[PDB]
Amino acid sequence: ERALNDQLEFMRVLIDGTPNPIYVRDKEGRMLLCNDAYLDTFGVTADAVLGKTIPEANVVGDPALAREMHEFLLTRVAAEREPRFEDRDVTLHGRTRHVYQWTIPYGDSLGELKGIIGGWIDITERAELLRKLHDLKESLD
Repeated sequence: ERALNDQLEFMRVLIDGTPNPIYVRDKEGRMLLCNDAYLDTFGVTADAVLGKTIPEANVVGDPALAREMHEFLLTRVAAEREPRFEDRDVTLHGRTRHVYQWTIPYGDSLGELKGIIGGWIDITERAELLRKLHDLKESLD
């Protein structure tokens, strides 16, 4: 019984208590996990994401949520077995952010790939902090 609560406490931290967006997507593209940093970037809840996909091709009607998420995620490569890293600008809610994107594939042993762990870091958010602090101390000089 104690083993379950420790996992629950671990999930509480992983989902409600990690600052950078992180997600887990299976082989077929279904989203298994995403923390609040992921969800709050788009202002949605887990019920709108878990078990659902971010298709590579454009969906009829140009649905906004899938469109916005596609920009932050990385394309689905032909079963890649090595980490990936990219950085780009993404525009959302009238604000353009420089983001550092990453994905790590995983398997159930036996060499069998089952999904990818991924996420991104908002670089602009860090630069804004440094810029605001530098402008502050400078204004005091």
